Amino acid sequence: TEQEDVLAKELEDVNKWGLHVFRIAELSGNRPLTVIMHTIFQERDLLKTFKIPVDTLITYLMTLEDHYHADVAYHNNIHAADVVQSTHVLLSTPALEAVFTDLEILAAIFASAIHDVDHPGVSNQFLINTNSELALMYNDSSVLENHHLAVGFKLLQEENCDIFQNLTKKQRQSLRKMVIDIVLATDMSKHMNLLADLKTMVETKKVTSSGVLLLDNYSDRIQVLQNMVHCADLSNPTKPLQLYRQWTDRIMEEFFRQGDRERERGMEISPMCDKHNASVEKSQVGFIDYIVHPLWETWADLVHPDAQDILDTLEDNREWYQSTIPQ
Amino acid sequence: IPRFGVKTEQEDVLAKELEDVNKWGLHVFRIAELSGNRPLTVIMHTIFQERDLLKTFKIPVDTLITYLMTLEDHYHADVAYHNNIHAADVVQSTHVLLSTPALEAVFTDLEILAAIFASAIHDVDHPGVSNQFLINTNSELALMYNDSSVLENHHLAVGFKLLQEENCDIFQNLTKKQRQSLRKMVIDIVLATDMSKHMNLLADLKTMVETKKVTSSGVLLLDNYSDRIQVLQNMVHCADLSNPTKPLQLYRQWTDRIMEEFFRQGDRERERGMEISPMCDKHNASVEKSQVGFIDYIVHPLWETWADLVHPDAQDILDTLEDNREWYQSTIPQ
Amino acid sequence: TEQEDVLAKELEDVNKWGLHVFRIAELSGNRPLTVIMHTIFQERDLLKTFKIPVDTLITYLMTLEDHYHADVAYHNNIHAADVVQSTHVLLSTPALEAVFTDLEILAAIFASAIHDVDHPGVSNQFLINTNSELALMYNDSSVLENHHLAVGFKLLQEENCDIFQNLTKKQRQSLRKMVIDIVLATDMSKHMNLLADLKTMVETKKVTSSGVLLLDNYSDRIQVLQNMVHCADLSNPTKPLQLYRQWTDRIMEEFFRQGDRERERGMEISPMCDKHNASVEKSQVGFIDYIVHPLWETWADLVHPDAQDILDTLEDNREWYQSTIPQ
Amino acid sequence: IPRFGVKTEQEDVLAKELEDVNKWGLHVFRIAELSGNRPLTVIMHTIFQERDLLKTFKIPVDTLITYLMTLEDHYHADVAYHNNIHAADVVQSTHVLLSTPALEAVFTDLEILAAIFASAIHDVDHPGVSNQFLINTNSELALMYNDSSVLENHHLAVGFKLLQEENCDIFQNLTKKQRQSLRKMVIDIVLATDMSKHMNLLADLKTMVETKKVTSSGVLLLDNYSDRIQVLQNMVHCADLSNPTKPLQLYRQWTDRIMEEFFRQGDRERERGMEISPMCDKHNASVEKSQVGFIDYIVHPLWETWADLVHPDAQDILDTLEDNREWYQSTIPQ
Ligand SMILES: [O-][n+]1cccc(C[C@H](c2ccc(OC(F)F)c(OC3CC3)c2)c2ncc(C(O)(C(F)(F)F)C(F)(F)F)s2)c1
Ligand SMILES: [O-][n+]1cccc(C[C@H](c2ccc(OC(F)F)c(OC3CC3)c2)c2ncc(C(O)(C(F)(F)F)C(F)(F)F)s2)c1
Ligand SMILES: [O-][n+]1cccc(C[C@H](c2ccc(OC(F)F)c(OC3CC3)c2)c2ncc(C(O)(C(F)(F)F)C(F)(F)F)s2)c1
Ligand SMILES: [O-][n+]1cccc(C[C@H](c2ccc(OC(F)F)c(OC3CC3)c2)c2ncc(C(O)(C(F)(F)F)C(F)(F)F)s2)c1
Ligand SMILES: [Mg+2]
Ligand SMILES: [Mg+2]
Ligand SMILES: [Mg+2]
Ligand SMILES: [Mg+2]
Ligand SMILES: [Zn+2]
Ligand SMILES: [Zn+2]
Ligand SMILES: [Zn+2]
Ligand SMILES: [Zn+2]
Repeated sequence: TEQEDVLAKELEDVNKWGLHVFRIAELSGNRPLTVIMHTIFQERDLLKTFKIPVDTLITYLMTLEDHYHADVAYHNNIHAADVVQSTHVLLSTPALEAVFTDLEILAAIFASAIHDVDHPGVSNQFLINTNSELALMYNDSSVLENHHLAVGFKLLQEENCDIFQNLTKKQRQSLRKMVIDIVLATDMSKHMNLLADLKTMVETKKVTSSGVLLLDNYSDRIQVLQNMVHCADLSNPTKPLQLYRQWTDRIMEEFFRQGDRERERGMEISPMCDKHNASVEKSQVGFIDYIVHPLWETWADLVHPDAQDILDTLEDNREWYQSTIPQ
Repeated sequence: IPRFGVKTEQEDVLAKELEDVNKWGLHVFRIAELSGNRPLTVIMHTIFQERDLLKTFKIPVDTLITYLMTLEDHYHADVAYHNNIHAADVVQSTHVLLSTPALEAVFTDLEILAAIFASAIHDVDHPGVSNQFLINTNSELALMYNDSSVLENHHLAVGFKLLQEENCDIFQNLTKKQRQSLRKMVIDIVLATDMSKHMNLLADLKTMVETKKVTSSGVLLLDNYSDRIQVLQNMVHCADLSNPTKPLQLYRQWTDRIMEEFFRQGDRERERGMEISPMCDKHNASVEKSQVGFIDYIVHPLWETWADLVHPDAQDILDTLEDNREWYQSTIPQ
Repeated sequence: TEQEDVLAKELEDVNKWGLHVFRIAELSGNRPLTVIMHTIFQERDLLKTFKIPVDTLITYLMTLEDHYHADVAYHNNIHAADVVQSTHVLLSTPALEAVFTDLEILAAIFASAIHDVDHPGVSNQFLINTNSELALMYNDSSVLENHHLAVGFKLLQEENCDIFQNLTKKQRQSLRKMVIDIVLATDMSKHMNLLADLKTMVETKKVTSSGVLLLDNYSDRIQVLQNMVHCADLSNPTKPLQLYRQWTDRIMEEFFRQGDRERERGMEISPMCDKHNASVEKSQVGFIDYIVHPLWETWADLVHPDAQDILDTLEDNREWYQSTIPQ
Repeated sequence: IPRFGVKTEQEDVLAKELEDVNKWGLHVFRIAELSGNRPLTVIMHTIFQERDLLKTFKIPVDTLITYLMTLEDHYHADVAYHNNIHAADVVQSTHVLLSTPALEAVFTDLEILAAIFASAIHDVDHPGVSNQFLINTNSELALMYNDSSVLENHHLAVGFKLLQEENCDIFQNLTKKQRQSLRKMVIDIVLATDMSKHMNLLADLKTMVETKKVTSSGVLLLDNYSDRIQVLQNMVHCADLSNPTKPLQLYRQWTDRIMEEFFRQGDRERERGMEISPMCDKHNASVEKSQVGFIDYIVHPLWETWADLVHPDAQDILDTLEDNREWYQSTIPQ
C-alpha cells in the first residue's frame, strides 16, 4: 500500500482541472477509469442516493474498463477516465451550482465513462469503407457512437453489473434517454449544428435569483449537458501543456496506425494519418483554431467566468504549438 | 410455374393486371392474390425489366429473383398493414412518381435504382408495432439502436444483410463507387421514412418550391446532392403516405389494415397494463375522424406541396385525395 | 362470464393427457401458452416457491408467446403450450413421484416453454442452404435449437420480464445449465443417441425403497428430463385422435409451405415437403413405426406401467391412419 | 504487389527466414518482427503460393491479401499468447504436418485448404480469457452460444463473417458444392480445438492407430468422411498443441507468453473476487512443474499417438518433445 498513498494523494485533485491522470493510470495498475469513477461516485454520494451496491459498482466499472482497448493509443480507458473527470469538473462550475438533479449528474458522468467503450482505434469512415459488421448494423451513421452506447448498456447485464438495479422505472427511462442524447452528440458530425445552439443559447443566457444559470425545458437542459461532455471530450488542448502534449502524441500514434493500415490496403490515406507527410504542429493549431477554441469560447461565456483559467491555457498552448511549426 | 413454355391461366391474368404497373391505382391486392402472395417480387421484377435495370447494372436474373423472394419472405404475413403488400404498393407508387413529366431525365439510373430498392426494403421485418412500443418494452432492437429510428434502422440493416444469402447479391457487379453511392442514397431515403422526420422534410420541400428552378424544358433543376436526395426522400415519403390519394376502393382496404394493426397493438398494450397508444383502442375509436385528421394535418399538406413542385403533374392525385377526404368526412357520425 | 367459464372449465383438464389445447387457444384469444403456463405454475406452486412476482410472470409469458410466429402452421405458440402441458403431465407420472426437485421441475417446464421460440417454420437445413444469418452465427450446428435458447433467455431482459430475479446465483447457474441441456436435446439429430441411452437406463433400471425410480448423478437425472421433453415434443400421435389429426394437418401445412419455397428457389425439395408427391397417411404410419413408437415404447418401459394408455392410444391411432392409406 | 504480401525493406532477411516455411521450427517470432507484425498474412500467403492454392481455387491475389490482413487485424495485439503469432504458428505447423510422408496424396486440395484456413481462423478475436470466465461473468458471447464451446464457436463465426468485408471473399470462385464441403470441414476442425474434446479425439486417434491401414503406396488409407475429418481434426489439434515439440528456444517463448496470459486472467479473477483458475495465480505458480505435467498428461500422449499414426515421420518431433520435457524438469526448483 506504499503507492496506495501516492495514488490516494494524486486523487486529491479529482476536482481540479489538470489531474495527473497518467500517473493515476500507473499507480492504479491501469485502472484509471475504475478508481476515478469510484472516487467521483463516493464524492457525489451517488452510491447512497441511488442505492448502488458498492461491489456492483466496482464490478461494472472494471467490466466497462475491460472493454476499452489496451492496445489503442488514444481512445482507451485513460481517455475515458479523462473525459469523466473533466465532465466532473465542468459540472461543479459555479455557474451551474444546484442546477442539475442527481439523476442528470449521474447521466452526464455515466455517459462520459461509456462514450468510447470498445473503440477499435479507427474512424467511422474506415469502418464504413471496409463494409465492417458495425457499419452494416448501424447503416454507416454514427457507427462507433451507437456502438459505444449499446455496449455501455449491455455490460449492465453481466454478473453483478447492474448499477441501476435500484432506480425506479421512471428514473431508468429518464436516465437512459439522457445518456443516449449525450453520447450520440459526441459524433463530430454533430459538432457544427451542436455549437450553433450553444451560441444562440448564451445569447439569451438567463440567471436565477442565486446567480446560477437558468434552464427550464428538457431541450435546454440536455443541450448544456451535450455540449458539456462534448467540451470534456475536446478538452485536451485546454489542459497544462505537459498533459496536452501526451494526448497529442497518443492521438497522432493512433492516426498514423490507421494510415499505415489504409496504406497497406491500397486505400486512400485519411487526413493527418500519413506519417510520411504529416504536420503534427500545424494540425494542432488548426484543430484549436477551427474547432476547440470556437467551442470553448462559448462555454467560457456560459459559465462566465469560471472557465477563464481554462481558456487562457488554451490560447497559451496554441501559441506554443504555433512556435513549433516548421518552416 | 408455367407449362410447355406457355403461361398458365393464372399467369396470363396476372400479366394482364401488371399492364397497369405504370398507373396510379394499380390493383395491388389483386396482384397479391394472383401471384401466390408474391406482389413485391413480381412488381419489382416487372419494374426492373421495364426500366432495363438488369442490363444497366448487370444483375443476373436468377439473383434478382432469389433476392426478391428472400426480401419478401422477411416481411411478416401476419402483420395487417406493414407487410409485403404495403412494400409492393410503395415500390409501384414510387415508380409512377419517378416518371412524372416534371422530372423527366432528371435522375440517373443509380438514383432511380436507389429510390426503388429503398422502397422495396423500407419496412422489411416490421413486427407490426411502433418504435415507442419497442422502446417501452426494452426490446433488444431498441437497445441495439439506442431508441432512435429503431425500426427504420432495422429495415435498412435487414434489407442489406439479405444480400449475403445464397445467390442474393444483386449488386455484385457494381463498382465500389457505385455501391458506396447507392448505399448512401438508400440509407438517406429509408431513414427519412421515420415520421419524426416529416415536419423538417416538408419544410425543406416547401422551401425548394419557393426557390424552384426549371430549364428550357418544364423539367426541375437539381444541382447538389442535398436537393437531389431531398426530392427523392420526399418522393418515397409521399409514396409511403399515398394510400389516401388512391381510388376509394383501395384507400379503404388500407385503412382497414392500418386500423387492424393499430387495434392489435392496443390490445397488446392493454394486456400488458401499458398506456394505449393514440387510435389503438378498438373500444374508443373514431376511424373516420382519424382519417380526416390524418389527411388535414399530414397527407394533404405533403401532397399539396409536392403538387406545387411538379405542377401540374399531380393534379388528379390531389383531387382524388380531396374527394376521399370529403367522403370520410361525410361518414363521420354525429 | 360465458367464454370465461368455458375457458376456466377447459383448463380443469390441465393435469390430463389430452387437454383440448386448441379449444383453449381459441377461448383465450390466442394466449394458450400464457394461460396454460400460468395455470401450471399455480398448480405446482412455483410462484411462491421461487418468489416470482405475478406481473413479471404474466409479462414474460406474453412476451415469450409473442415471439412465437402466428403465421407458422405447426411450430407456433400452440405447439409450445402443448409441449409445456405434456411435460407437466409426464412430470407427475407415479414412477417419478418425489424424484425431481422444484428447480429441476421448473427447468423442464421453462425449457418446454421456450424450446421452439421464434421458429421461422423451416428446417435447420433450409437455413443452412440459404446461408442465413442464423446458420452463419451458429456454424450450421443445431441452428434453431441454439437460437430458441438464446431468445428464451434474452427475453428475460425486457421490461419486467425477469422471472428468475429472486433465484440465487447458484439456482440461476444450475437452472440455466439444465435448460440448455434439455433444449439442445430436442434437435432430431440427437434422437438416436438419446433413445439408445434411455434404453440402457431401462436395463440398469434402479428402483428405490418407495418403488420409484432412482437417479444418482446429474447425468442420469438430466437424461430422463431430456427424454421427457423429447417425448412431449413427440407426443402428437399419442393424443386423442381429434387432436392428433389437427397436429398432422398443421405439420403437413408447414412442410408443404417449405417445399413450395424450396421449389420456388430451385432447391431440392425436402422429404415429405412436396405437396404434388405426398403420402400423408403413409408418412404418419412411418413416423410412428420408426420414431414415435420406438421412443414411447421405451419410455413406457422406464415408467412401467404408467404410460400403458398413452402407448395404447398411439397403437390405436397408428391403425386409424393405416386403414386410411388409399390403394 | 509486394513479394510477400507485405511491404518491407528488410525484405531480404524476411525472404531468407521464409525459406524454412516447410520446416518444423520456423523462426515465427523473427518473421513477425521482419514483417511488421504480419506473420499470419506473410506465412499464409507464402503457403498459398507454395501449394498453388490461388490458381487452383481462382483466388484473386489482392482478395487473398486483403482477407488475411483483415483476419490478422482481428487477433488481439494486447493478448500475449492467443494472438496472430499463435495463429501463424498453427498454420505453419499444420502446413508441415500435411506434408508428412505417411499422408502424401491422401487429402484433396479442398481438404488441404480447409485444414489451413481452419488453422488461420481458429483463435481469431480471442479475448485472452477462457470459456469458463466468459460463462461465469454472464458475457454476451456465452449467452449467444449457450455456454458451449463459446470461444470456438465465435472464432468460426468471425472467420467466416470477415469474408464479407470489402474484397475479402477468397472463396468467391468456389462452386456451391465446394463451399458447402469446405465450410463443414472447417467447422468440424475448429470445434475440435476445444480442449473439452481432447480426450475423445485422442481415444479415436488411438483406435485408428490400432486398426491402421495403408495403401499399396506407403500412405494411410482413409475411406470415409468420418476417418478423414478425424485425422484432420487431430492434425490441427496437434499443431495447436505443438509448442513443447519445437526447438527449446521457441518453446520457452511460447511458455512465457501463455503464462503471461494465464496470470492476467488470474489477476482479473482476483479483482472480481472469483476463484482463481488453475495455474493463473502469479503468487502460487510452478511454471516449470506445470510444463512437465502439461507434457506428461496432454502433449506427449497426443504426439506419441500421432507419431504412431505416421510412423516414423514424427520421430524427431517426439525426440525434441522429450528433450524439452527434461529441460523443464531440471528447471524445477527443489
Ligand atoms: O472521432 N472523434 C470524435 C470525437 C473527438 C475526437 C478527438 C480527435 C482529436 C483529439 C485530440 C487531438 O489532439 C490533441 F488534443 F490531443 C486531435 O488532434 C487533431 C488534428 C485534429 C484530434 C478528433 N477531433 C476532430 C477530429 C477530426 O478528424 C477533425 F480534426 F476535426 F477533422 C473530425 F472532426 F473527426 F473530422 S479527430 C475524435
Ligand atoms: O410508422 N409509420 C411510418 C410511416 C408511415 C406510416 C403510415 C401510418 C398510416 C398509414 C395509413 C393510414 O390510413 C390509411 F391511409 F391507410 C393511417 O391512418 C392513421 C390515423 C393516421 C396511418 C401512419 N402515419 C402517421 C402515423 C402517426 O401515428 C400519426 F397518426 F400521424 F400520428 C405518426 F405520425 F406516426 F405519429 S401512423 C407509419
Ligand atoms: O424440427 N423438429 C424437431 C423435433 C420434433 C419435430 C416434430 C416433427 C413432426 C411432428 C408431428 C408430425 O405429425 C404429427 F404428429 F403431427 C410430424 O409428421 C411427420 C412425417 C414425420 C412431424 C418431426 N419429427 C421428426 C421429423 C423428421 O423429419 C423425420 F420425420 F423423423 F424424418 C426428422 F427427424 F427431422 F428428420 S419432423 C420437428
Ligand atoms: O484454450 N486452449 C485451447 C486449446 C489449446 C490451448 C493451449 C494451452 C497451452 C498452450 C501452451 C502451454 O505451454 C507452452 F507450450 F507454451 C500451456 O501451458 C499450460 C499449463 C498447461 C498451455 C492449454 N492447453 C491445455 C490447457 C488446460 O488449461 C489444461 F492445461 F489442460 F488444464 C485445459 F485443457 F484447458 F484445461 S490450456 C488452450
Ligand atoms: Mg468517440
Ligand atoms: Mg416504416
Ligand atoms: Mg424444435
Ligand atoms: Mg482455441
Ligand atoms: Zn472521446
Ligand atoms: Zn411504409
Ligand atoms: Zn417442438
Ligand atoms: Zn489455438
